[PDB]
Amino acid sequence: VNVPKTRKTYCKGKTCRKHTQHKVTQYKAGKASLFAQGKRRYDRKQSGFGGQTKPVFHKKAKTTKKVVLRLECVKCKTRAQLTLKRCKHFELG
Amino acid sequence: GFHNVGNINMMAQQQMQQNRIKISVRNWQNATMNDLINFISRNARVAVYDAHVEGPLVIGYVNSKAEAESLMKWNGVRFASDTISFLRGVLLKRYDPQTKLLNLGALHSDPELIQKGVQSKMFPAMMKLASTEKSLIVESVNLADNQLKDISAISTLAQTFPNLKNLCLANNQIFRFRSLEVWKNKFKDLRELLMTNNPITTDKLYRTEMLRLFPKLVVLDNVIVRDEQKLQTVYSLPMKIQQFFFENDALGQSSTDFATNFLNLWDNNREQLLNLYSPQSQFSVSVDSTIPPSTVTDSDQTPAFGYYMSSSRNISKVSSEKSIQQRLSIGQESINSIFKTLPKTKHHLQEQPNEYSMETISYPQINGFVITLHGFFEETGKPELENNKLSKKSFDRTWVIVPMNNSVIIASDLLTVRAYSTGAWKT
Amino acid sequence: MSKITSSQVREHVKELLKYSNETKKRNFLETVELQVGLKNYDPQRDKRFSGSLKLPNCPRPNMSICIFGDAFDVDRAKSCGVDAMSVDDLKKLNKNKKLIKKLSKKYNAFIASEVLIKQVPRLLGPQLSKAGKFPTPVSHNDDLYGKVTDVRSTIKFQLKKVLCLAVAVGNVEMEEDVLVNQILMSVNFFVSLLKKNWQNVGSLVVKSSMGPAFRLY
RNA sequence: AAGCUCGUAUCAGUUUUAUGAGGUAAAGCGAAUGAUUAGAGGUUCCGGGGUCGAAAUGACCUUGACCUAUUCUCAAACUUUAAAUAUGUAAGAAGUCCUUGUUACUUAAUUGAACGUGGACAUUUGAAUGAAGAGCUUUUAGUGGGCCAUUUUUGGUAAGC
RNA sequence: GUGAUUUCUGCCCAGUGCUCUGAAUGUCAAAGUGAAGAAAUUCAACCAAGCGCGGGUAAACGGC
RNA sequence: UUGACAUUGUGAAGAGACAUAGAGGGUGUAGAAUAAGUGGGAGCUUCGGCGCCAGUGAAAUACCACUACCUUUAUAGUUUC
RNA sequence: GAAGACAUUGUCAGGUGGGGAGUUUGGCUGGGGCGGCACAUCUGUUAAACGAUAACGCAGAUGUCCUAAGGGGGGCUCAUGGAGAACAGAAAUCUCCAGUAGAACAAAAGGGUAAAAGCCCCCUUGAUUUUGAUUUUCAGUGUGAAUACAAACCAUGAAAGUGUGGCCUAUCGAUCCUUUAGUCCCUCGGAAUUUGAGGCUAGAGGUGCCAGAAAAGUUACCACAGGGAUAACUGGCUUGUG
Ligand SMILES: [Mg+2]
Ligand SMILES: [Mg+2]
Ligand SMILES: [Mg+2]
Ligand SMILES: [Mg+2]
Ligand SMILES: [Mg+2]
Ligand SMILES: [Mg+2]
Ligand SMILES: [Mg+2]
Ligand SMILES: [Mg+2]
Ligand SMILES: [Mg+2]
Ligand SMILES: [Mg+2]
Ligand SMILES: [Mg+2]
Ligand SMILES: [Mg+2]
Ligand SMILES: [Mg+2]
Ligand SMILES: [Mg+2]
Ligand SMILES: [Mg+2]
Ligand SMILES: [Mg+2]
Ligand SMILES: [Mg+2]
Ligand SMILES: [Mg+2]
Ligand SMILES: [Mg+2]
Ligand SMILES: [Mg+2]
Repeated sequence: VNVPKTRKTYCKGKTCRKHTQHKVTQYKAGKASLFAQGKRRYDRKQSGFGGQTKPVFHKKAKTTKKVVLRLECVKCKTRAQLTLKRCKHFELG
Repeated sequence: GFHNVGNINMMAQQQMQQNRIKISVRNWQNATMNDLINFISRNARVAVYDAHVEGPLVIGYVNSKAEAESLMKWNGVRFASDTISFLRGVLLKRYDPQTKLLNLGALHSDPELIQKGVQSKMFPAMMKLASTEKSLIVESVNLADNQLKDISAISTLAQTFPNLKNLCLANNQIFRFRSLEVWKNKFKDLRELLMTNNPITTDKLYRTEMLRLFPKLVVLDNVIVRDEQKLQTVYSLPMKIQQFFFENDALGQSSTDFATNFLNLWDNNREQLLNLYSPQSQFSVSVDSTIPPSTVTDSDQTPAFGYYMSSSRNISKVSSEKSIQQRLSIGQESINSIFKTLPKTKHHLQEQPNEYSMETISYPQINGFVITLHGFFEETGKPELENNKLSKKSFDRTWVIVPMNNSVIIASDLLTVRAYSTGAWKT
Repeated sequence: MSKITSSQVREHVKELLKYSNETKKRNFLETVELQVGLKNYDPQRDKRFSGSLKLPNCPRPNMSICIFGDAFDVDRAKSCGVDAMSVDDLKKLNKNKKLIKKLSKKYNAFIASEVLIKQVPRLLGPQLSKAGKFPTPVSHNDDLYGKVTDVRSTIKFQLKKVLCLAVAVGNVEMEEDVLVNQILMSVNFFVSLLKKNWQNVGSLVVKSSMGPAFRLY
């Protein structure tokens, strides 16, 4: 699918509150090790004797993924997110 | 679409840079060019290496895998337009200027052309070569038994050799007339044709359709199908024309003198129209909208004189009375108005005095003399009064001057805009 | 790199503009280029990244772009007063194989017709892209003078087998603050183009085309 | 099972009158859809792919494309008409009519829309028959293997399949 | 492992094993090293055996 | 089985990695030639000194332009083995 | 005598380790297994003229595709046949007449559509923000999909109008855990500043066994708790003639 990298939509910033122009990028993610409560809990549960202690998922069925767009306002610098359907090829031409 | 299948790629020129820049001192005893080409190809032709011998006992120009493998094998084993320059010369030799014609028969039995191993498109382009020769003049053609049942390769010869007069094409092998059917008004000035021992000449129509194929034929296969003694006076003019004539020779001399004087004065400055014309000497001016046949040589397509149409006192051009009355000429003031109405143009008569053609006569009603000259009038400058300017345009003055002891005084002052082409003076 | 308080580049640009024409008033060859060498990246192991980051500021006015096109863009190129080419001319150019390797040197670039550029791929054969002169297309309704201005002001960062990419980023003529803006734009484009957004860039140098000993970056 | 609020309600495994919806039986195909089945060639009218190939004047393969100059033939996944049986709603007081109050909705408006004040209309208050009181709430048991008969049907020659 | 005597026990090290008088970073943990940071930390280089590459072995399993 | 730390004390030689500085390497058939390097680079120097335009080349040269490493050195140190 | 700060011994770390330990080894089903998915869905039929209705019944589809193939406006008419026009020959381009759709509308099938929902152009981003109500499956829970308003901001058009993705019927996903967007937001509890962490509102990362465990065989050496198996009787068949 093709989506242009510019789009005029509504933004809910306190200064704008109207239809403004945004530019479009795609969303990605990160992670954290000596920070997050789940990781700090899992490591202590994992230490010692006993084995694995949590499930491990290996029965993947989907082959594609939904795509999320991040929109940044050119006059406000207030981002917004918008999800699309499942597609196999995506670009921002 | 365009030039697409030129074949500048697909292993011919690209991806030919897989060379290896190593120490280059390969095993090399004797690998030179002539013995290499002989030991490679003794039954066919081949394609050689980039730069491979054994003169210096070093070789690294085997830029491919099979190239390097064959080089290592012979290392480990001991071993040891362009035809136009002749075609146009043959055609110029065939166009002997004495006989004023070229013969194009039996070319498939001439060793200068049989061993050259090449015919239809060759003759259809040889028509273009003979038209672009322009200095090996050939009027008639001799191409009997040209191994064609049709007339495809001789179709453009009618357009390329438009000075055809005769043709001998006997022992033909044609069995139709539709290949010759395109020759109406094409090589129609030719006066001799016979292609006998054939199903195109032994038919019934050979006397009823050959005259249509060549209307201007003064002969028909060693005979006469038309009154050739009277055709020179009936199908053409009876007498010639005169590019300059008058009632008398001195009358033509004085008429050409006053005409060239008036044209030179109108070229330099026509501000003295009031001093050239009297109180009674009036004028007229008009323009020629429609034009002649399109095949007229160097002919103006349309009268691009759009800054002179309002003051044109032409009868059948405009439909009104008061409009032609205002556009028509009074005395000296409106004469100067018509003189500065159009675009000032230096007389192109001194270049072509021939194409500047002038007739003349007298006027018995006023003891005057008239002269109708016609030449070109190319206008660099125009009228300063407020597609717009002129083009290649001619002019014609039909003056009637009555002389005296001092000078001559005009009576009629005509202006005619026209469409410029060649003149009826030349031969 | 992440930007580093560009007053050092400001003093370097001032020293370069006092080197050119204030200690050697040479003939008009103003081109203050920025050379950038990257560090800690393998050419074969990493992806060969490239982009073009066209700043409208111009420094190379004398350029050669033999506009190859059809008839309408040939008349448009004759209007814009630039060296054009014809279809039979390009056919002869692909006929003579040695003429292409010379016409790639007598020109400085190229600008093609969105009606004949999908053929320069094969008709005008190789070594044009090896000399980095693949023509950029121009449409049937875009401005030819504007496209020539853009093809004279369009800079391109491409990753070769060497880590020493240099670009004619500015001229030594004038406009210190506009030159500072150009240096900021080039540094931003290189830092965003590299894999690590700050760490990979090592060497930055200014040189006003005269082998000047004033980099200070 | 415990009851609670009330006292003949406005309710019904039913009929009548009025008014909707349906596409099965039957008709009809021949009025447009009228079919699987074994169906002969016509190559640069198509060609699906599969194997090689320092690649393209590129070789090696076979289902099939398209029935070509064949119709009668009939349908649970075809249509023009169209039952019987079964099915939704209505048959008034929470109604009708007259008059004129509210509104930030609506109209060009003094128009409407919704909800009202005041007044008139009980021997039948708007078809039949019945009505063992009507309405409402809380809490909890067992069960969650079924089978047989007439009629209408689907798959298997067919069965107590 | 085979199973008195007599007679015959061919060819393959390729697959899986077992092995090593072979090359050198390809993968490469804790500890130690360096950089940025106010610091917790983050990033980077280096990196043992083993694995991988290379050689041996069938009266090893197999294969013909 | 392999590494680290501890047990754990006393000596001496060698071979290596990191910064500072110096010039060396850009030889295949060709083209004078010592070009697989990266874009500036057309005008600078009594010096024409190569250029572009000459040509061979895939890449052409002045101002030696930037990364270099690859074969090379010299300094003290950090650490290794 | 030999060896020597090396072995040895202690702690952590990386390999190797059925020698040993513990555990597991889906469901439907003319018995299991193989096959298939009738395990989550869609169209026609079975299905007997409201709705509902089974079978490892039948004929097929789904895990996609699209910045236009979404939205608004304007102009036009499609498949096909016939008669004509140089090369022209089943079939190339032009002209007229007939043409209720026999064409097209991404994909299965069914329905719908002619100054259009089809074809060709012009402008665009309503495939936007905030949250309630309703329909289908239904316990009238969740998930998916859809309908009609309200309060904003926009598009298109002269305008009335239309537009909350695809003409309609399918095209998809909890808790816990990560991550992102937004709130001059709340907390770190003796008091502050800055990192770090935790919360609130709204999305993505996925469970196809699709209301969602993390999982290989063999037993004839076998074990336990239970449930089922035995003459032919068609509610009436069997014998000589495709
Ligand atoms: Mg542990
Ligand atoms: Mg029937
Ligand atoms: Mg009342
Ligand atoms: Mg129960
Ligand atoms: Mg039970
Ligand atoms: Mg082996
Ligand atoms: Mg580590
Ligand atoms: Mg190792
Ligand atoms: Mg020790
Ligand atoms: Mg084990
Ligand atoms: Mg076990
Ligand atoms: Mg089972
Ligand atoms: Mg079974
Ligand atoms: Mg029904
Ligand atoms: Mg649509
Ligand atoms: Mg729902
Ligand atoms: Mg989720
Ligand atoms: Mg389940
Ligand atoms: Mg389930
Ligand atoms: Mg048992």
